Amino acid sequence: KIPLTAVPNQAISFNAGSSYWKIRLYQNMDMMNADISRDGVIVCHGVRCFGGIPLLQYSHQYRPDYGNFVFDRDADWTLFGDGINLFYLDGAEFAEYQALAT
Amino acid sequence: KIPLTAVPNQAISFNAGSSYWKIRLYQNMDMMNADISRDGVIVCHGVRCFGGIPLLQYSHQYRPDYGNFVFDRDADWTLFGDGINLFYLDGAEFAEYQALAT
Amino acid sequence: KIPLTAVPNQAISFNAGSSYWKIRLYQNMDMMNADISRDGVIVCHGVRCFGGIPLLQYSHQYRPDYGNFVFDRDADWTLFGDGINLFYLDGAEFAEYQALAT
Amino acid sequence: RSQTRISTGSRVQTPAGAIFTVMSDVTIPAGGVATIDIKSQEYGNIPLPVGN
Amino acid sequence: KDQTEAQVYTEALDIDVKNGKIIQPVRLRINAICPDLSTVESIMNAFN
Amino acid sequence: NISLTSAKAPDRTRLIAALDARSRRDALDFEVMIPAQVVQYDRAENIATIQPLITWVDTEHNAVQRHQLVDIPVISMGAGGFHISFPIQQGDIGWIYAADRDTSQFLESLSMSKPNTGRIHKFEHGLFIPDVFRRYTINSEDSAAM
Amino acid sequence: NISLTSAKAPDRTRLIAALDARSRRDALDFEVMIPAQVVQYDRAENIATIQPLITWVDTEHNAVQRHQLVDIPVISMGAGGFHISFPIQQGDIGWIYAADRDTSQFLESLSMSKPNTGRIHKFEHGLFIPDVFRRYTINSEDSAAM
Amino acid sequence: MKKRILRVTFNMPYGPEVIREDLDVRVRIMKAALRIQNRATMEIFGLTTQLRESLLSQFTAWKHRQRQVGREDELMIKVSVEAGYSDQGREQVSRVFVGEVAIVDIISPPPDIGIRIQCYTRQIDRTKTIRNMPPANTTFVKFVEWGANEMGLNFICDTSYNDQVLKNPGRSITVASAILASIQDMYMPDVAAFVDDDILIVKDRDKVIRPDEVTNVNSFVGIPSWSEWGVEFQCLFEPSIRVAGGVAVESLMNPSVNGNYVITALEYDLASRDRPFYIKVMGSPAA
Amino acid sequence: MKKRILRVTFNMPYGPEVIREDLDVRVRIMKAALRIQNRATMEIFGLTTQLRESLLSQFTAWKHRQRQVGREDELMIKVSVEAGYSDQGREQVSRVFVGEVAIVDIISPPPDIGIRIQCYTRQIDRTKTIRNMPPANTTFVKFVEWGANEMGLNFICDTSYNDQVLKNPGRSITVASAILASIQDMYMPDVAAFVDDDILIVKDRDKVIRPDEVTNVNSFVGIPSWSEWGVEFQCLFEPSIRVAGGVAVESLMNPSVNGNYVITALEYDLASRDRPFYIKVMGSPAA
Amino acid sequence: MKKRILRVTFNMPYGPEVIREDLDVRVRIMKAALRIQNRATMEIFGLTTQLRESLLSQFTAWKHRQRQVGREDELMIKVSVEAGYSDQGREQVSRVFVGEVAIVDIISPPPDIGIRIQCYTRQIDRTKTIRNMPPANTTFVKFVEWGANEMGLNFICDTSYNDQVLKNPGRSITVASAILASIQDMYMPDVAAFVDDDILIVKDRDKVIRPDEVTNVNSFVGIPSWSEWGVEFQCLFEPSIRVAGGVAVESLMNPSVNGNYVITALEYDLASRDRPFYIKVMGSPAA
Repeated sequence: KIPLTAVPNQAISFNAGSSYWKIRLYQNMDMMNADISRDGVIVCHGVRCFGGIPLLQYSHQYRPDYGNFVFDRDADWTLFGDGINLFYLDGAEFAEYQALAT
Repeated sequence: KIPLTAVPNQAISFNAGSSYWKIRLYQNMDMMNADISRDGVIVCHGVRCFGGIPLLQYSHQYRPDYGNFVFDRDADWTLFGDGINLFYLDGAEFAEYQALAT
Repeated sequence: KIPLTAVPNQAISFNAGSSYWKIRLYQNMDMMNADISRDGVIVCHGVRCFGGIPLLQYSHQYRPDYGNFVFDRDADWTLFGDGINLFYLDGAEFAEYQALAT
Repeated sequence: RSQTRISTGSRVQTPAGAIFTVMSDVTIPAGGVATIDIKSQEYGNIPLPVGN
Repeated sequence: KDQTEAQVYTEALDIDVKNGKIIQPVRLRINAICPDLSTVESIMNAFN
Repeated sequence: NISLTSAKAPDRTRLIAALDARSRRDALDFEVMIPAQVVQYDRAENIATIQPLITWVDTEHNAVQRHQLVDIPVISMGAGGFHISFPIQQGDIGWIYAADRDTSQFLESLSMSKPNTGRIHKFEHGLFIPDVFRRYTINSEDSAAM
Repeated sequence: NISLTSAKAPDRTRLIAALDARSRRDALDFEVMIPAQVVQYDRAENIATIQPLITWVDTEHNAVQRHQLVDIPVISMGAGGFHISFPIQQGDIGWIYAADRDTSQFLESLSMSKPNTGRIHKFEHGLFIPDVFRRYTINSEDSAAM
Repeated sequence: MKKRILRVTFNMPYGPEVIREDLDVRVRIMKAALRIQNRATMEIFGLTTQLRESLLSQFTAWKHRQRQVGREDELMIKVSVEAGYSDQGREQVSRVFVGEVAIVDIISPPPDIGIRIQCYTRQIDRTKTIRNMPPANTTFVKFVEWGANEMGLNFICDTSYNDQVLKNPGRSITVASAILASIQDMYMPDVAAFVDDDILIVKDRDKVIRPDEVTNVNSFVGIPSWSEWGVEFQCLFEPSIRVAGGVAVESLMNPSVNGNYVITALEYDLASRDRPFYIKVMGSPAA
Repeated sequence: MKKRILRVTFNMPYGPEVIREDLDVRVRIMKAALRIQNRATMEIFGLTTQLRESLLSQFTAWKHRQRQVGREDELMIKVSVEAGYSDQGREQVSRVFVGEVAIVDIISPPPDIGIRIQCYTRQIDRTKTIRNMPPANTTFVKFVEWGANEMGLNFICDTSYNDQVLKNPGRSITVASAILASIQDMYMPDVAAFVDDDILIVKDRDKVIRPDEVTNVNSFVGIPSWSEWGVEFQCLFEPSIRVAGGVAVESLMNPSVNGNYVITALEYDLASRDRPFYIKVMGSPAA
Repeated sequence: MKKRILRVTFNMPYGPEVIREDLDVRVRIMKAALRIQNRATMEIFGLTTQLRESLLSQFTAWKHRQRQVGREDELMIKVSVEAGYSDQGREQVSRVFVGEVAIVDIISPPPDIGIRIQCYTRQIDRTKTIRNMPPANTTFVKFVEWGANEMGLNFICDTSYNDQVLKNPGRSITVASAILASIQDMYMPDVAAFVDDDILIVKDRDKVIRPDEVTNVNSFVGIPSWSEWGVEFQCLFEPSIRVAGGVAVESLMNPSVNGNYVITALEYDLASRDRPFYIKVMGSPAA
């Protein structure tokens, strides 16, 4: 899991899955939103926040062999660290997750 | 133009015209006197100081290509820095001045 | 001679005659006793001390070419530094010593 | 001639030998010397009749 | 930072102030008159 | 008075004395060129066991022998498919040089390769040059001819 | 974990560790002798372009190729007007040494000359020695003769 | 009553993070005309938890994202230092140092947590390699030009050795940092090559780079004295003083040392809440 | 109120001589993962005439009895240091250093005469030579084993480079001390070889030697902080901390630096009558 | 009540200029039996404008008079130091150092302007070259004699190695200063070669140069103690102490260290208005 905190706007970076990621979370009107960066190159802008729906949608992004991210429940920054988490699954785990999802 | 000061007996050293000079000025009875030395070897002792005539008199002294010194007016150690100066002329302009002398 | 002091039980080390010695002197009932070492390897234990007779008795001990030790008079730890001494003789001196002994 | 055999000189038999030498040796003028062997594993294995 | 939401900044300036206030020990002084002896040697023995 | 080490009493007084001591120590371990001798050699691969012929001095002025180096290549001058060789045997003398880096991976394939290890400027991986020095007879007729 | 440089965490703690680091760096830039190869050569002036055959290893253990050296002289043994030459061509291998100082002005006239620049102990101005190593066939009849 | 101004900037991935003069910041800068790169040590006090997290975690000195899309900033961050005065709201700030963070520490314990940082100029080159083959047979100035292009710096060269032919000048340079050592090695000690801020400067020892920008100096905090190489003195923060520039000196205590000098080495001791705010200068006679 | 224990043991020819904590003894120890041997500087006060004569005369540094029957103790004496705590008469002492005396001095004049001593670990090898020929072609692990047998130390080796053949590894080693430099040279910097106490340890940089003896640390005198290599902190005397061992770190002011680290370097500052009784730790991320 | 005497002389072109003891002068001198030349750091306070102008301008370190008539004094000036006591007008002055100025500085600002100066012995040789061909095949003593003549120093040589043939001893010496390094290099460490004042001394380690001038010492400010090579102590200014001379030691606090010692290194700490006026001595056992 990824270390989070209860602030309406933050951007933590980490080195996980043999790659260097930078993620950003900020409240936008009703729901949350996210910005994901890899290797210093932007990937996506303003992908929403849903429980069980993986953050990365498209094959040119999530992997030839990389991982992906998913929220257990629809996240709000008030509950961060208490019942709301962000998890990272490497390539094999994410592939089997997608296989089992449908 | 050589820096001087108002002291009845002094000695100034300097490196001008690609040669190393040491000059001495001291009051003797009525007029001034000077001691000139080059490269650590004494040149002449007690040349009387006069206005307009060069200090080094003799050809084996002043130059194959060196310079020479002239006092604009008669020396007076109470006047140095105010109206009385000592100037240095390198070989070309000094020979030009000897040409102008006659 | 050898530096000593007035203590009932002591040990002094020194480098004499191209050899390393460690000697121990201690009072045992009535007379003194001595322990002699070399190379760090023990030589003799409990050599009784008498005045005029050498400390090393056996041929393989005192010299192929080494020296020997003699007390001028019977030892008494109260008198060390005053009237009673311990001397060291190198090989030639000890040889002529034994020649003179008989 | 006059070779300095060293320890851990590994000799491998065709059926997975992987055998060290146990103690050092130096070659003699004859050209033949005796050396000892210990197996790199802890199971039961057999050496072939010929050198491999 | 000084441009965030009010309660977020109120969460800050705490915790940080905790880093900057650390309590040092307590010093106690008394003055007394000792009438007997055994108390004096008991105190000195406790001192050594 | 053997002192257990090549240390000097005035050292540790200043920084420059220590600096000179460390400089000397670093220079001594740097190895370039000394004479040596052949112990074993096979004509078919140009590799010879080599035993250097200059010892090590000690604080008691004794002599400590160096170590034999194995599989040291021998130089055989030649290029464009035309070389020269001498039938070396046991007991021949010459000179040995020290390579900058490790050359074993190069000696396996004789092509571009990495250094095997970080060892530098040592006699472990060198190069041997045969020589005879002054041991020969020169006839009177060819005193001026090759 | 590539560390961006050949540095150690235990370093920076004492003076001696730093001194050892600087000593290693100073030694590593001292160039003496490594194998090399011939790229171009003209038989008429004994100068050959040379490409060293040992690379550089980086913090990721990658191989960085060295730089080609131009106009390096080739050694042709001989004295008293009697020399030996081998017809070197492209792709021949050998060894290269490094001169102490700059020898361009010396190679320009082959007489006593001042050094050109302050560069020292670098392969830029060196000396090439041909070799064949183990690439030859030796007939069984002359196994004991030149 | 003019106030002092001192800002320190960090080019973090999200943007710049500027530490103003309001906190406790102490900085020492050393500059010289040599191949050894300039150094700056910073003392910073009072950083809070958020800013400690933001800054102290980015001086990792390990390597990550190995695919290495680009270079420069994707290894280590850059720091820029500018200092000056401010009077009546009117500013006179100037830049004095550019570099990258190399070494991190912690100096003072609670209740006041302070850190120390070491920065060096052009330290990005110690990792970057050479990918353009150096010229084989050329003159000095073309070697300097190739080096300037390879490092990526605007350069100026003015030497009496501009028409001297070199053979195999740089065929043994591993990384981009030994180019400067190459340039300095050939013609020591008369030719001085150094990198200042973002400019490579190669020149003769006793030549002023800008003859028309001589700074007349007449107010001294440190009494001028003969320095066995020239002159050496000290003053308050003067933005005009640079390296290789000229100075015209007039003294009151020591009128015998008046003249023109060319600046060789510099010092900076700038603090926002302490006494030192100084510049130390050593000079050589101007030829 | 627990009391501190600091014992320094000396091995005279006749037997051991122990300086207890009752006197004035100060000791600084520095340990790291390097080939350079560990060091310890000792301050001892109040030594009387008898003890001064007994001890200071055996630090000769010349050679006696050149015949040299045996070795080791017939050249230099050995000193062992153990420090700990005592509570209610219950002890927790632990040894921290073993070495031999190298350098002698005198620090303070009368009335109180104090001396300073320098000790180094495994300094006996700088005199002893090599009499067992190293293997010619062999793997790394067998070279390490030969070195361990030659020096006379129990060894542990755990590297990814255990199956690599080396040619002529140690054919140019004069005395027994350069064995460690040889071992460290080949696969620097990933492979770190050091001698701790009396054990030779060769390992990869980021591997914990004992995976099941991780010490959880949650009380720091020195606030933890990032140090551009890992983490660095300070604590009271904890006997569990060793070199190459692991630590689990839980902080309060700085909770962003929690994690598992491998210990790289240590420092000890132990005094019997002064404030310093500390341990300083530098760490690297665990792999 | 005896008063202390401290004079510093400068051989300026016009003549000597002696700084008497009446001013504030501090001097530290270090001498040893090595090839590295002696050093002296001098503090001088209260110099007026006249004397500052006269003296500080002559430590130029550049070169004038490129024709260079003669050598020695036409490069750098010479300084000589003599110290001692004075009782009832009866003097006991003695010389302790001869050298030439190398580095200048300014230490203290107004109102009291003070300067610091570095002097080295026989620094004139670092410029003078060699014009006499060294002997080709010869013994040690003739090499020493040639070196002494070339430098221009009276020499004394007394070694057991006086009848040993050397081949090409000095064929790679560029200036006059590497002669001493050559002489010391051959037979380290038993043979010690050093230059003291104006005498070149080559000798065995443990031989007293003057056997009949043994100075008996029985009054020590610094308590004698064993120091790993012999003895080391401290005293007031004793003019009799020299380098390579012998001393006979009788102590009271440490009577076990009595004996004859040969002097290895010295240090002088002489001040005219401060507490230190001392000499520190280290010795080795006499052979």
